[PDB]
Amino acid sequence: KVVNPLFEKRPKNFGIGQDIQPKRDLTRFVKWPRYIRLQRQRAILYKRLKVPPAINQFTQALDRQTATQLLKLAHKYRPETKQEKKQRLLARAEKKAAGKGDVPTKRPPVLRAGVNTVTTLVENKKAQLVVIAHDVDPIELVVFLPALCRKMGVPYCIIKGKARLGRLVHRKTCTTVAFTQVNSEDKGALAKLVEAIRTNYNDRYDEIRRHWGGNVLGPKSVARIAKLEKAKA
Amino acid sequence: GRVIRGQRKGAGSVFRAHVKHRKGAARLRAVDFAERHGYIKGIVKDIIHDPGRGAPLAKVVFRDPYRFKKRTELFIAAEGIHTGQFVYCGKKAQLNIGNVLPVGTMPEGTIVCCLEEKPGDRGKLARASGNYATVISHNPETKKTRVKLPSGSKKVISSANRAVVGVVAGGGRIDKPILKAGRAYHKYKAKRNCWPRVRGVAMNPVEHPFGGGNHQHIGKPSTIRRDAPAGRKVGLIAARRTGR
Amino acid sequence: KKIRTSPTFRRPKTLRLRRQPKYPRKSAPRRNKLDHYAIIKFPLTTESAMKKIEDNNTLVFIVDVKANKHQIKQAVKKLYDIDVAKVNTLIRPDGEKKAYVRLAPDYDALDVANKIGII
Amino acid sequence: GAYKYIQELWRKKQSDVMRFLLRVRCWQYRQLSALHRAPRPTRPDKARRLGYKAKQGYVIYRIRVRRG
RNA sequence: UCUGAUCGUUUUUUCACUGACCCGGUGAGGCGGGGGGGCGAGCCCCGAGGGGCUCUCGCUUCUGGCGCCAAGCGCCCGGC
RNA sequence: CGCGAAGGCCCGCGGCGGGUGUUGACGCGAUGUGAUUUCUGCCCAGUGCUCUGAAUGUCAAAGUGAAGAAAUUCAAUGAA
Repeated sequence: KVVNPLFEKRPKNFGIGQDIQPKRDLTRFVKWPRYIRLQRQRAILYKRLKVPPAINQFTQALDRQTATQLLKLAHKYRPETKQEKKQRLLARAEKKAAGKGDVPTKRPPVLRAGVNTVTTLVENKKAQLVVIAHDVDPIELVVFLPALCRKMGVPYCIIKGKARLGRLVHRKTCTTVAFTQVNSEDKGALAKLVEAIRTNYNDRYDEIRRHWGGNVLGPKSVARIAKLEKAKA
Repeated sequence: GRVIRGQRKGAGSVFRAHVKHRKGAARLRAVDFAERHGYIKGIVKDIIHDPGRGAPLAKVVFRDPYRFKKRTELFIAAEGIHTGQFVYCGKKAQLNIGNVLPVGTMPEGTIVCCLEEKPGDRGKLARASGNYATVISHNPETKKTRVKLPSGSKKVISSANRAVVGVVAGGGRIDKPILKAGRAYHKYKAKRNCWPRVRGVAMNPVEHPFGGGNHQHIGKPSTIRRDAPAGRKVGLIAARRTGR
Repeated sequence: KKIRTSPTFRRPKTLRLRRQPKYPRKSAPRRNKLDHYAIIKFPLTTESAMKKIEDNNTLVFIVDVKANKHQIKQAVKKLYDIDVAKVNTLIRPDGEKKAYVRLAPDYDALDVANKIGII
Repeated sequence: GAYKYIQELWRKKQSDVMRFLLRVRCWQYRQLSALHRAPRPTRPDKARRLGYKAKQGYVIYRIRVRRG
């Protein structure tokens, strides 16, 4: 850069009594709407209080790379929707008179959504996979379902998000899903999952029961603990 | 009977405070970053008289360091403070009269006034017309300090709470006999409006169980428990002793 | 920016819509109950209003209680096809708003008086 | 179905889901009133056993009274 | 006769943590860690080249003045 | 004579309620005597007020043991 005639640098001094402080982020200090300080500290309590094993077993979740494999399989076996159930219903009814075809046929395998439908097909030993949303709103809705799956001999896996389990189906959210039957081509793909799912969830179920969470004190509170214990060290 | 005078002094009525003409509160300033680690410099614009108080305040003018305007306070004025003076405020502001700095960074034996109780309440202790709290001996572990309040009771005050140096201006007030009934009247009219007391021994036996009789005599032992119900509790409360 | 520079959180203003009702709340606009023929009740004629009408070049009227001075001008102007310079309106003890209508210099307060019937 | 399991669980009270949860209840009755709308029951079975169904037109308010 | 202190219960006393709860400040404006940087200070070695450690600073106290709405630099893209 | 504010005196049917308090011991609150001058004697037995308390005489809900088949009976322990 060639020399400019009279262009000045003119810096600024920042500090106590010097020029006025700039406008920078106060993300930690802003008085938040007090409806979130409810929902925010609730994230902290579940880190502090001794969360019991029946609940804490909902943090340990199926990995990502395994999750996409399952979500691939569920993409093949989603239930029918409006606007094509409808058209098939248009195809169903209008063919009854002709005599060549008619309304109903055999039902190819599909998923099953509600916990009140899953369980009723679990204690009959009819469910192959059981997928549990890791964060159901009252967590009492599925706080009993793992220990039921082990006692009946069922592979069960926990996925992240009840909203995308609501995309394997076509509703806002779906607590649970369960495979009861599959077709012969994919039957290879299923056994690839349950051979690794049940090695981490069903097989070491006894490891999960003896587990307790919480007591992870705050970083301000724990850095002090380390510093003072360092002092005795 | 009826409620005695001093039993409706809590009803929140005629016995309120007379605070129409009072200039303002008396608080030092909120603790912020510039005061915690450095020191901020302010002018003493004008010293004024705050009615109902023998300790005249002082309009100190500071500068907000994170916006652009002029902020004003009402410090209790120490003694020696005069207008056009640069009052400092913080942790690294040296010792001199009328210049707040937190107890803990001031040497043992330094006289303070308008001392805070707990860090951040902007001045509560030893701020009458000419009183002063003395610092005694720090304890750089557990971060405490011991002050000798004006009464004489030694307090274990938390450190890091601030106190403007020097005695409070207006001292030596109660050395002039008021000398007049009226001159005491004008004094108590400017404050909570409760001046002319009438002894219990004079009122008929409804108010003040003391009263009544045919000789204007108390009749009852003066000293009273503090479990006594609200309405008998008159006279020398909870007397640990009496007599000269 | 406007992400975080101030230490307060305020309500984020949103979009607003105006009423688009699927029917009118009421059937049809309610016609006036206060028109030309109701805000000028009748001319007044006494020994005061006759001096007022022959000398000051003004008229006198009696007018409904709720009527501006801006409204009385229009009524007399439209009623008798006349002009008005200024209007003064006291309200009598009985409760009728007496109105003094100063007449424009281009007109003759007697010749208008004969038309409206008062002598 | 799950409701029998839910029913047999809340019989065994003395949990923490009830202690994790009072704080949710005890605070936000000041951020809003001591009478606000819940979006959906925090007890699914009990609401249903009492007459509540899940269709349109049903509301569920949480209300906080003081003991003594 | 004391034969570990292990996983287990409780009567426990003393101290410590904070998450329940309470108080105070505020326009909730720089809190707890980790290094960049040093007018300097020191602790220590060390080929005088430097290397390891501890202190400090948002670095201002004769003046009733002024102080925001970025200069500078770095990287893109558009018109003509 | 009380009181250093999780305080004194007090209002209140009730709340993170209210007055003194836009206050802080040269202050608020409760009394008695009655300008100044000159003095304010003896009694802590009585009636009050307050101060402390382990070896504690009396001492009520819980709580712990003993007998009974149980309701219960008994005992130790025992705050102000």
